[PDB]
Amino acid sequence: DHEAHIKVLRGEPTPEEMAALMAVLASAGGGPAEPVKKERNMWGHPVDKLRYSVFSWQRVTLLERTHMRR
Amino acid sequence: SKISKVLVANRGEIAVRVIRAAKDAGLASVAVYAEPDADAPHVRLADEAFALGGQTSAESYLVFEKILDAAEKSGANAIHPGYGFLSENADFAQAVIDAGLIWIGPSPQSIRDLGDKVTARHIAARAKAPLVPGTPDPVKDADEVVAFAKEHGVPVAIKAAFGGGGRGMKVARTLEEIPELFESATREAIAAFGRGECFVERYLDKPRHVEAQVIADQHGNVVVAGTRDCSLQRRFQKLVEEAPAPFLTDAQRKEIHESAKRICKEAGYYGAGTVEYLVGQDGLISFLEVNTRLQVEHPVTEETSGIDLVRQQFKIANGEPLDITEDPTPRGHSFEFRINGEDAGRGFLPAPGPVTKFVAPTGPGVRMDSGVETGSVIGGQFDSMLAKLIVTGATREEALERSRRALAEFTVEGLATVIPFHRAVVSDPAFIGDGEKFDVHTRWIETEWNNTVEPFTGGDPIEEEDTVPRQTVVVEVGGRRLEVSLPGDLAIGGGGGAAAPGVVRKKPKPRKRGGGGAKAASGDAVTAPMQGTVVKVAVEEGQEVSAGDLVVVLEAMKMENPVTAHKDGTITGLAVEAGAAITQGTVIAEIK
Amino acid sequence: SKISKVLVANRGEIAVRVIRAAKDAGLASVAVYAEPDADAPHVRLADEAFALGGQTSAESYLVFEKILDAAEKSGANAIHPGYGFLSENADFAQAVIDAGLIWIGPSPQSIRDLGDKVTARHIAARAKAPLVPGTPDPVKDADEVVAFAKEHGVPVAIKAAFGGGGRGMKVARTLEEIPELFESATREAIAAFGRGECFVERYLDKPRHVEAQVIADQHGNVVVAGTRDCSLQRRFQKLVEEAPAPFLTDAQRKEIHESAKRICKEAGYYGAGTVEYLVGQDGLISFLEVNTRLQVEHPVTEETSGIDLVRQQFKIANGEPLDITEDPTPRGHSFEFRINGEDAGRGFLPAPGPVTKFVAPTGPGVRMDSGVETGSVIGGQFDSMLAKLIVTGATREEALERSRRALAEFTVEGLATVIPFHRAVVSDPAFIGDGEKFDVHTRWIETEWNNTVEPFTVPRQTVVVEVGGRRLEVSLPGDLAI
Ligand SMILES: Nc1ncnc2c1ncn2[C@@H]1O[C@H](COP(=O)(O)OP(=O)(O)OP(=O)(O)O)[C@@H](O)[C@H]1O
Ligand SMILES: Nc1ncnc2c1ncn2[C@@H]1O[C@H](COP(=O)(O)OP(=O)(O)OP(=O)(O)O)[C@@H](O)[C@H]1O
Ligand SMILES: *C(=O)CCCC[C@@H]1SC[C@@H]2NC(=O)N[C@@H]21
Ligand SMILES: [Mg+2]
Ligand SMILES: [Mg+2]
Repeated sequence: DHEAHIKVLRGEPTPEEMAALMAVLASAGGGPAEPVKKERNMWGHPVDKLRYSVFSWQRVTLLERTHMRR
Repeated sequence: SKISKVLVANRGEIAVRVIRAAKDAGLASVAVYAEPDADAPHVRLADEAFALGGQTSAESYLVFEKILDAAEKSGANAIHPGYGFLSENADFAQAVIDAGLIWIGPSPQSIRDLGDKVTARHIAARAKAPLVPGTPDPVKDADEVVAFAKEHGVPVAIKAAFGGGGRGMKVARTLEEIPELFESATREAIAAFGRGECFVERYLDKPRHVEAQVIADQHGNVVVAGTRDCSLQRRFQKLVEEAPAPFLTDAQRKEIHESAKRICKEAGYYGAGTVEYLVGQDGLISFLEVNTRLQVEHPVTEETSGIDLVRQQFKIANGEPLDITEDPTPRGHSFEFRINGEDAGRGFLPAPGPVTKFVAPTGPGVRMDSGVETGSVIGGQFDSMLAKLIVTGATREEALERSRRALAEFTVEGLATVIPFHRAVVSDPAFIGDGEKFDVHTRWIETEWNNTVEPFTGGDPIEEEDTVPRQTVVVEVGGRRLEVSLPGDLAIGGGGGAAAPGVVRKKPKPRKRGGGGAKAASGDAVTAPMQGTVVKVAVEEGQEVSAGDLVVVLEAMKMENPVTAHKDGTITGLAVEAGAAITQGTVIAEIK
Repeated sequence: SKISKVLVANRGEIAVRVIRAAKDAGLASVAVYAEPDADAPHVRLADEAFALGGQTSAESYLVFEKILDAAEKSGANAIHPGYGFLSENADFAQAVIDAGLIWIGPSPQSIRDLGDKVTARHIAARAKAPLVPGTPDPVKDADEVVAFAKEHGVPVAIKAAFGGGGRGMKVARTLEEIPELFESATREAIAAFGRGECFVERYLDKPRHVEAQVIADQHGNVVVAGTRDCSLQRRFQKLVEEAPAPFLTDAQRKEIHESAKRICKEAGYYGAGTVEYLVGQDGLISFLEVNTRLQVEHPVTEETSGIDLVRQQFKIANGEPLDITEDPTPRGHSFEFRINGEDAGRGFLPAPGPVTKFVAPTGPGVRMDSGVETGSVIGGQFDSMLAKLIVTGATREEALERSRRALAEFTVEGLATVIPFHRAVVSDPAFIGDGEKFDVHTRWIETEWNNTVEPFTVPRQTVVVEVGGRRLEVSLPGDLAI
């Protein structure tokens, strides 16, 4: 076991109060849910809108890397 | 003449204590400090402060020339030495007197005579003090030690005539040990103290340590202000002390109160002092020592007897007779707990570190004498003691109850302390006792106490789950105040964030070289394992050495650590000399 | 029967003091706090803590239902009220007893009897205590007040029979003022305390306030733990106090010691309490009051007599007989200095503010009882007292010397405090005294003292859950990110 658990550092709640606390915290916990994936869509990416000199090193380190990085 | 400005030739808690006594007396006060102490409370609390310079005791508080120069420049007219350093240096006492300053202490002759153990034995025998069966003079040879031990039985303690700090003794359980022990004793007494003289006495198996506070004036009056019991000792150094001494018959108690006065009168002693005794399991008292200084433990006597002992020192050094004509009657009971910067989870070894938090207990029956505060730093150069907690009550039971409270309130953070030990022992049946005796003794902490203190780790993340960020919030449920620690990744209900892309958790590696499965690499460098002072160099360049051979002794926190050759070879680059300050990882030498 | 868990129905310094006593006694302790105190030291020091809610004493610590609800929810079996608030409310004491809790205090009837200064005067007379000349019954009109002031001479005090806090007393210096003062006092007593009953007595010109600490047994034993002097006062409220009371003759230490026993024993009193007296410049003692609670000043008596008075309260409420069999001998001398947030440079006017630094003195002879620490915020909702510095020595002179030290060390920053006043008075010849008398008196601060002090220079979310049969409000920080 190496999950980081909730800790009650001070106080000793009765089981009813532990249940109220955990129910409220679990209702507050929200948003991401399961780890869905944002699908890759490079259409109209900002790096493609920039002017690069024909010999710009940013063609390698910015443009190409942005397209290739996965 | 009369004291008007006191220079406090010390540091830390005792310097604060004496500065406070001087303000109460209306005297001006001068602090002196080494460079590590440039921000210490006493430096800020005194009416003046003078920088001795230097980083270590040998080049600051031990230098006569510097302390007398600080007194001259400040125009101080008295010196109070505190305890340690020069407080028992008879030649410093003489130099202070020769400078025309008021020495707040016993005469140089009294210091010299009571500091010599065998002269002290003669003084106590002349005073008809209770002595443990033992040799009246230094023993000459292991054969004489064997003859003594054959007469008196076993075990026998062989002791250096000038030793201190618990290193002054060895004990022989079986006769055959005597020659090796005597060799070790004469060797190490020459090495540490410059004197080879050894004497032998009966070793007491489970003794209590009991001591009488004396106040003696220059007019020959003596008052015994009370007794302490100081049996909770570690490495023969005291950790918990209490007053009055509990569980003594009135016959024992009066014999202590009388022999202490006879001993002081025979010694010609004046000033504050203390007569130390041992009490055997048989109940026999035996004279042990006279300490020619104010004791560290003095405040439990102050709290029980109602006397300000530092101001009594000022009065005596003014040459006034004692206004106290009779031994005070103790009221209540008091404990002192030394707050040493020592980790009880590693055999009470001291370590330097930052005092990132210091919250003293307060309220009924609590007194705090501290030399540190939040933001202080403990370097490796001086004794580990941060502070003293004194807890007083109407009875030993009420003082224990208050001690359990106060020690639960006491918070120190950023370095290890013995507070977890004090929390244990004030709740341990061996020290609570049965109401007529108790089981603690001068070796109980090492050999009897159930040490369950977990080693100090501070805030370091050690396990995988420790690496996760956390938030602490206060929730009220039905009115109950709860403090709730929430992981920064809690996947409860719809919660998430268990991993941003590519985030991995694993057990962090300790900030130490290599794996713990080996001591060191095959490299040739001997490197210092800690900050400290090179106290001894045991080798010379071109010396051939073998693994385990001593290379240097490093003193840190006033404890010696031997640094030893990790391989065989030739010492090829000895880079340090005795007295050199040294940092962790410094190359001392290469072995080739 | 016996105390097992104590709820401390108070705040600040006294809440800390009682929590500490409970910890010493091995009892469990329950704190309660109003929202301004949600991080006060006592809330963290107690074994349990309950929010009362509310922003003021009347919304919180004074609400019987909130205190008894916290006791019910925490499972406390005793209540200790401290001082102030409900500590002398006989109806609350009764409500506690009816709730079946151990009330750590005197009986509701003893409270109600001694809280009426008229019935108190009767009990004192029947106990044959010294009494100042005065009417045995409330005065009906200014003409009765004038007749009294003619027959016994001016000045005369017109005093409310109910309430106090220093506002309950007005002084008529000459007969022409009496009608206005009488009517004004009547209307003000109606407004402030709901009852207009007032009485008249001789006003002492420069008295010393002296008081006896009593511990009294449910079995009718009584002990005087010591005399105390509280004559340094402003607005008739105490600022510096000391024990034992200095410069009394033995015939005045006796008489006080015996009157206090007689008064309490005839009132049927039990618990801790104080019989307050005035001592005139003629040296005549007069009974003044009984306070039916632990005194604010009590630490100076604990230091001089060696008794833990809160633990004595616990024993008496357990109904154990007193283990102290005789009046203790005072050992040394002790002072207490109240560290109020009042600016002595502006007529001791209270000012709220942040306690941006708080460094109590330490070392020999110093005790600090504190309700605040660094980072506390002081608002106007409660009394100004931050802490009490208690200083003790073998003699009065030594305790003064130690006080000059400790008060020079005492550092407080971010609001005004009376510390500069304490620093003056401990050096002031009027208080040091000539060695057989001193010149301070209960008006010596507002007059006669040289006031050379310079002037000072998101809501929580709530969710109402239900769990089985209980409503449970869960209160969260308003920005909980979770
Ligand atoms: N004969 C003995 N038998 C048992 N223990 C002993 C004996 N002599 C000394 N000890 C132990 O040694 C401790 C301290 O010894 P001692 O007082 O002689 O040295 P010290 O404190 O280092 O002296 P100094 O004042 O010279 O620095 C005693 O508390 C006791 O624990
Ligand atoms: N007859 C009197 N002559 C002079 N001063 C008096 C007299 N009666 C009361 N005082 C002054 O009133 C204050 C104490 O009065 P009292 O005991 O009625 O106070 P209170 O407002 O009821 O407060 P508490 O009950 O909290 O002590 C002190 O300043 C005392 O000097
Ligand atoms: C050293 O840093 C200063 C003095 C503190 C150590 C001394 S040694 C002798 C006394 N006994 C003790 O335990 N501490 C004192
Ligand atoms: Mg010793
Ligand atoms: Mg009053």
